[PDB]
Amino acid sequence: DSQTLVVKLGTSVLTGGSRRLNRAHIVELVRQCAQLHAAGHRIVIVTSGAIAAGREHLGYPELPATIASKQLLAAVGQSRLIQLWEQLFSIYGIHVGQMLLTRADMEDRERFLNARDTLRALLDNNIVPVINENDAVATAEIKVGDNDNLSALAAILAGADKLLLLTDQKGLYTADPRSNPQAELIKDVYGIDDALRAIAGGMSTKLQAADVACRAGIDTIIAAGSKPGVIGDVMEGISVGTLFHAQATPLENRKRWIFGAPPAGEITVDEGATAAILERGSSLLPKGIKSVTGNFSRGEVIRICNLEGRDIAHGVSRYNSDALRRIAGHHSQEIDAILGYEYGPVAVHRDDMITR
Amino acid sequence: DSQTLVVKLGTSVLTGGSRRLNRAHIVELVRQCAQLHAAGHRIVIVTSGAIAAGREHLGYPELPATIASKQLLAAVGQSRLIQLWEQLFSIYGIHVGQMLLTRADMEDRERFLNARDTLRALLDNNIVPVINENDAVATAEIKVGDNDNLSALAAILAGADKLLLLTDQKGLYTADPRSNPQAELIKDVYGIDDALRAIAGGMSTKLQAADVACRAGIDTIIAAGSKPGVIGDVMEGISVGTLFHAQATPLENRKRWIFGAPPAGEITVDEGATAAILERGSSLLPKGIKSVTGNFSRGEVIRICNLEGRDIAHGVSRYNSDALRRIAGHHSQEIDAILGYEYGPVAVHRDDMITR
Amino acid sequence: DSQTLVVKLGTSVLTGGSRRLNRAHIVELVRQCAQLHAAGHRIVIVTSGAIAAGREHLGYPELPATIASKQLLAAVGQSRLIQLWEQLFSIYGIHVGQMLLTRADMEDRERFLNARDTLRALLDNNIVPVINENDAVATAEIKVGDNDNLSALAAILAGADKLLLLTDQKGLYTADPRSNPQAELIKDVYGIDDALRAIAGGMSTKLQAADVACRAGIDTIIAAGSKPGVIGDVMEGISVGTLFHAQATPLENRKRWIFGAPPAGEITVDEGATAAILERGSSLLPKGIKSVTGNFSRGEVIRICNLEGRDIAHGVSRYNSDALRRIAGHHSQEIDAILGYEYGPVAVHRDDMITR
Amino acid sequence: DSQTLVVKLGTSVLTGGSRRLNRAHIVELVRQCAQLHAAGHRIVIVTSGAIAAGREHLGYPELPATIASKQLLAAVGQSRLIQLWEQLFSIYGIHVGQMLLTRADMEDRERFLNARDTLRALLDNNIVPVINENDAVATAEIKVGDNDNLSALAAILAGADKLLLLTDQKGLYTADPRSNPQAELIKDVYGIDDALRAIAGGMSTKLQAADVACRAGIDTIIAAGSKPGVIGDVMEGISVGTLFHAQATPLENRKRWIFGAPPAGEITVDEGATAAILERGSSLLPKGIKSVTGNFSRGEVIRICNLEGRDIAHGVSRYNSDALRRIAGHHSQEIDAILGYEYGPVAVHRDDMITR
Amino acid sequence: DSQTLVVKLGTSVLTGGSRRLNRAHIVELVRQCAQLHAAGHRIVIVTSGAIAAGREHLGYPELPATIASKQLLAAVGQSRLIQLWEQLFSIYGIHVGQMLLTRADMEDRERFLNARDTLRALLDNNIVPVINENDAVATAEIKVGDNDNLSALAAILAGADKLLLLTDQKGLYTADPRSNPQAELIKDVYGIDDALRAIAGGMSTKLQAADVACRAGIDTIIAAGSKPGVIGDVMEGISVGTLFHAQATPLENRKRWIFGAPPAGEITVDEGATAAILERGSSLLPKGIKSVTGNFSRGEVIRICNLEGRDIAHGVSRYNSDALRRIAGHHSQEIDAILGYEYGPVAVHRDDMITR
Ligand code: PRO
Ligand code: PRO
Ligand code: PRO
Ligand code: PRO
Ligand code: PRO
Repeated sequence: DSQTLVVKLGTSVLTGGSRRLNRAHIVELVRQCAQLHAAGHRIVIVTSGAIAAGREHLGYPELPATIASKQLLAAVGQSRLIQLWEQLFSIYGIHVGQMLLTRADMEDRERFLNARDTLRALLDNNIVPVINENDAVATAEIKVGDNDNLSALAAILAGADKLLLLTDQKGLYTADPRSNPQAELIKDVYGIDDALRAIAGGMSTKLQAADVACRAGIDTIIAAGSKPGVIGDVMEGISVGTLFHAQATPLENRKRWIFGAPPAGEITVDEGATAAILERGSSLLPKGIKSVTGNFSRGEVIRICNLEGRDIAHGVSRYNSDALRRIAGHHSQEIDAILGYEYGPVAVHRDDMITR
Repeated sequence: DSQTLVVKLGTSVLTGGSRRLNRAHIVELVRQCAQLHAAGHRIVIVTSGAIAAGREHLGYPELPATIASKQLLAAVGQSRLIQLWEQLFSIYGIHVGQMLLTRADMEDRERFLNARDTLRALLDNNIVPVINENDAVATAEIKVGDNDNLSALAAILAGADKLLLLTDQKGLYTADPRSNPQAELIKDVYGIDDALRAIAGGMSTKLQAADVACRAGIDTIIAAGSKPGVIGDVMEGISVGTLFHAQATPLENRKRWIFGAPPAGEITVDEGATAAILERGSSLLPKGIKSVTGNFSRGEVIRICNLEGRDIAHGVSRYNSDALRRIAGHHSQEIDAILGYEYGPVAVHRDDMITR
Repeated sequence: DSQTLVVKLGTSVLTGGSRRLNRAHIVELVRQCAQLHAAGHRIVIVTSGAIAAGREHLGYPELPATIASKQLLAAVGQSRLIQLWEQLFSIYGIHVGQMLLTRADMEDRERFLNARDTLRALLDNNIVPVINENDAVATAEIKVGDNDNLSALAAILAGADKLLLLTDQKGLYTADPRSNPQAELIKDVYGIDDALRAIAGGMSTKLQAADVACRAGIDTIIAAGSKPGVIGDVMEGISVGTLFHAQATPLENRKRWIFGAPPAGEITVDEGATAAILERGSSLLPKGIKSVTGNFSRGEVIRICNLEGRDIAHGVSRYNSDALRRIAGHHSQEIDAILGYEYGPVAVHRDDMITR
Repeated sequence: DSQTLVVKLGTSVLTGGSRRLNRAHIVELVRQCAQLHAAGHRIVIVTSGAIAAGREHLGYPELPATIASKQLLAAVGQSRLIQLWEQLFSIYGIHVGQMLLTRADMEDRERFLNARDTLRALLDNNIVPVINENDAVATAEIKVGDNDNLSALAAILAGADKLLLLTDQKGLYTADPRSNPQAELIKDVYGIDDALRAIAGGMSTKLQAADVACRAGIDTIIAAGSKPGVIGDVMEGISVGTLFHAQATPLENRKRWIFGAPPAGEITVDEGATAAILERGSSLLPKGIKSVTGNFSRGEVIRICNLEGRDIAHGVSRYNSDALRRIAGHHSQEIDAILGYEYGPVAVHRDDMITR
Repeated sequence: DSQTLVVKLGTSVLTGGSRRLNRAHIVELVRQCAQLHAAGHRIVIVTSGAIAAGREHLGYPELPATIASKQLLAAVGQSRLIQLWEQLFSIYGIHVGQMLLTRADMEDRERFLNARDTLRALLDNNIVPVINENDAVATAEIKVGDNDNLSALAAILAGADKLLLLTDQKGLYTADPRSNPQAELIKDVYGIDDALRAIAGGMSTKLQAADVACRAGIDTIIAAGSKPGVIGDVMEGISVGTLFHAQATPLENRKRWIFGAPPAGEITVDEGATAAILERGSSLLPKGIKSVTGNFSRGEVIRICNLEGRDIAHGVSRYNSDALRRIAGHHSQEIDAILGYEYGPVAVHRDDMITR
């Protein structure tokens, strides 16, 4: 059925090795993405090339060879890059959204929940998210990587099924193709070991991204951007590059997410909502909450118990402690009236909750 | 001579109170800003209206009344808003750079230094920075404020001389103008008092922003965006609204910045660089550094001591501890060869240093 | 038993804060009102949203930001708003009548009596009156208030027992709920004081309306429109928001109405009608009138004296001086033949008369 | 060129003598009106039949034979009447606005200005105003007249060129057509004499309306509603009924309007605006006003002088005294900033001024 | 995840036993359906009550007691019924489509495919299909059943997961509830036995519909329309009436559909498309077709073999034999050029194929 694919396109794929973005290759890839999008799939694009767009837009000026010059070029050219993406996608009647994320945002619980919420909102409305790194405050991908770890983090955030990394090479080779005439492309890989890290070598960052994505239960595909119909075959299942299989299930990833750290808060729930959670496996509404203990923000993991005090679930909170205390015992429609804002009608969602 | 002005435009000023952005008012304001820019002044723009631009771009769809819907609209419309700013400013031959900042970024030392570096790079290249909140990860300004506190933070980050906030009203009135025919506009304010807070009230967020900016040594002017030539009059010195005077000097703000927290590390400096720092008050080059103690990141405040151990200065570090250790004792031209990147030829700048 | 409730719905409640009217919320409120109506209660609705309905009907055109544009939108959308109310109420088999009133109409005695007669005729025929401001001639509520004072005037005109105002917030808080976690909702209020005005602040117009209604002997409840079953709970007596108790009895309000101004005229009454007025306290028929002095219109307060000249009552006149002179001494069944119209068989009603 | 026609349709024309509104005749008349509207003319419709619509909608119930029953029927059926008008006009792609006016509103200066403003706004946007009497507060037209004087007042308010009254008779006859075989239809009338009032006689109210309209400089045409193409021929100039010629010019009417009463206020104007008013005959902007004397509301006649004190003009004021004092000496764009609302950029319009 | 529910509402549920449709009950049920629709489910409504709407619209005339009178009433009132459904659903911002189906249409292969195509198109675009019987040509449901078998056929056509029949009774009872105090509602039923038909008895048609639906692999729920939240509980899984479990899987139903009759035609397929069909299970494009044998229409079952003549699949054809012959061997984008119309890019869909 419907699937989620995260396509990562580097600077070499977008420019083709030249000093300018090659719009013909990008329009071919956009055509493939639109073909997939029309069939009901969800597409997330992690892009680079803001520095190239800024350099072209400014007339290729002479700047100091420092990080600040790259930050300036990225700041000037992020607008041009997103404008190009929107213009190319509007040919096929598709809208494009812009998200600027950093690793620190992914590490923060509240920021992670906010980013996941806006990404889900974009995906539910048939809008393609285009994701880059915020180069104003973070300079990690400028120095090394070129949005490689950002792609893995975006795949984890989007709940993707596949992560396709497009590069200039065809994939992973057992030996050097030039030196060894018998060197062959590796078809499937089950776990990254020291031998693969040694044979791989520019390909180290992609290997780290693949390891991170596969440890979270996402299948990674390293392929060549110039191969015709690469995105469509990746979605269908045809082998086009190197395939790294998921080393875990999504349930294991959710277990690690919930139980990685001790709960930040403690909430008590009446009998009816306890029965709804246990027997029916449904979400937790603010009506059933009786007491709120602890000082925690939105997105933190809290412990849900019954009136007797027995732990019954662990789940992430969609509201911080103060809002939960203020809206406890009320109906959903009143939440906005109580707070002036609304995150949704549930306090703890069922997909973010693990029953103990 | 040349000064720095930060102009804050809310959604009410941009849309004129209507459904969509009014480009005539924005083009008049851009004309005034370009007139100031051509005279050698530096202009920073803090703006809103990404949600309105996104709603107009998407055809005004029907969406749930949640925060995620506003995040989606902001993501879709940030590109359109920056496109509008770029197109309006290019009429006068001015380039525009986009920066997305949050309060957490300003609080963090490393992110603050990165953002200040990119803003300075933009300003020294005759590029107008356009600053908005990163709505994907932060929702503080969506709920309340409309980029009011962000304006003060950007004024502090840019080292601005004036912070002008454009609103619907003409300024601050002692009494209600409708009820009291004798009510008059307050011209000058020296400090924020409880009586001023009570009589202010929509203006509470502007009052907080003015207090924050004035405590940092920046004059804050609340004026009406519809006043003809308001920006030029503000920059020249003509009374146009309510003016809040700085309650501190920039030197006091630098002292509070440096000495607010204990130093994160310590670095020893040879006799030549000690004489340069003390007698001449110059920046600290990496060649003179002899040792590095502790683990600190870029942007943290460290203690500069001499060979005898007598503390001589306190200053923020342009490199983290590891890079400082690697490039200690080397010439500046080799920095990029040693690290793979360069932040500049100085380890601690003279304007970031306080001599003890 | 049967009671009169006046429900005031603002534009925020009707549209949900969005661009267009939200018919689901209005249908829920109409369901509650119909449930009350079927039980024998009388319901009066004061509404807004003519401008929003007109803007939606016209295709959201681009208009000058003047008062005349809002007047045009209200003129276009009043018909659509009344159509929506009629269609929603006819689901439950209830008819809807439209009344357009201004403050000047309420101030005038004759127009007040005409409007009260219309409202009473509507209420005795199981027809729900829907009251809005006549935006063609009056602009007071367009600028500020949103039919808040008009709600109090309609409650006074209808002889209502309760005036419920639906807003976005839950009611009145002693402290700011966001800033102070210990802030709590005020349940009951006995009189409007300066402390209440200071802590209230958007709610100032509601405070003025509550003061006006309570000075006339009507209990005013400020509640949230999104609260489930708020109308039924209000009518039963359950606390749902902030309650302001009546500071006068309806008898005191009638005394203030009758004796606020000097009588406009004097009429002499024979012995039989004098005995009916004094001993039995019945209405004054035109047959008993012997003379009419002065020139007054319908709805003015006049002095009823006996043949000996001793003043015996003060009451409002259902006919002007000329009609009273023409129909004096005649039977009530022939009023229409003499005048060409009939206001009823009584000259002064017993509930509009105070016996001296 | 373009003209303004006010069509008055009574209950007999709309119903055809039956108990229900005849939609075929109304659709024919609407077709003629739409033909005129498409050619660039401005059409204003003064209508009746709210009581008939209310009677039909309620199932023809049994009600007391009083004025309050007629007010109830009008309140219920005004919505139905305006809905019918809108539905019939939307066949030809024309929108319809609703205005409820009374004679007291026309007699009041501020209410007259508000009504004229909303009518002009409706006419400028290609919207047909449909005008009836507010039967909730006024009962004059219910008793006698059937919107006859209201039509003359609406023609005066709209600045119409022609007022066409449609009835069942063909016009005015010299003698009784049935008794006298030589009785002929009067083609033209120049002033109403006692002989005309005697020969006319149900036709007295139409004669009063024609006299009122022609005394204000508007040509009146009394014709039969069933005559094919009566509206088009009236606009073209073909004789179809009785024609009453204007007894005055519009300039005389404006002179009477300005100088009917002593000025309510006094304003002083600087030299530049004085020169603009005198030699150029332009409107008066708030920038040129120096002082404001007196307490007057919007729509009142005030005296405009120069700094020397010599009277230079008399004109109606678009703002009341307090607003004029608050916006005196400012620019137009700031008006909305100062007052919170705007009536337009001119304090006194050029078409409302008489130069002394 | 997302599910498909077919709700069947009889005349008794819509009218409540009276002579008119009860819009309050229908609006409650529509509110529940809209709540389900907003959550991503697909809702199909099989309705009755066209005769009641026609009787009400015509004023309840006197007609002969024949079938033709019922056909007349249904023809007049189908428009009114669909208008009522659309008006009630537009409160929640949902569109409604109208389909008139008969049993003969379901028995015909081409008509079945056309109806399934339009139903799928309506469901994919978030439009609620409202289904009734075409009473102009078919009179089966008029005589007996009241859209009971039509509901089962619509559930089979829509590929629904649940079929909920709403009636006035609470469900199926073991004995007569009034005669036997111990009579209890049957909770679950696994297959219809002669004992069930004997105990059931007006409930025979519902039993036949449940048997037909469950033999095709659809769970049936017989419940009471007046029970609050019956639709939501049915979707969730809460027991609210009598539950008839599916006696077969959807795969068995597809096997019966394909292999019920001998194939109507024969088509040969090249090697590439044969490989795509066999080991990948993909749809059959017109490019791979080599030869077409037989005379069959669209929707018939045909046999797909390879060039060697070995049978490889059986599937229903989306094009008739002539169109398939004309578009054989071409690309998909030129189907419209060749034929002048298009049914889609696949000759045989993958979900309609059984691989031999
Ligand atoms: O967009 C760019 O070009 C830089 C490099 C990767 C992250 N930001
Ligand atoms: O751009 C906007 O509209 C929102 C509000 C301020 C920050 N982001
Ligand atoms: O109906 C409206 O929208 C305006 C505001 C209140 C009075 N008229
Ligand atoms: O509309 C009607 O029928 C009444 C009579 C004229 C004025 N109002
Ligand atoms: O709609 C109706 O009322 C008839 C009876 C069921 C099928 N058609």
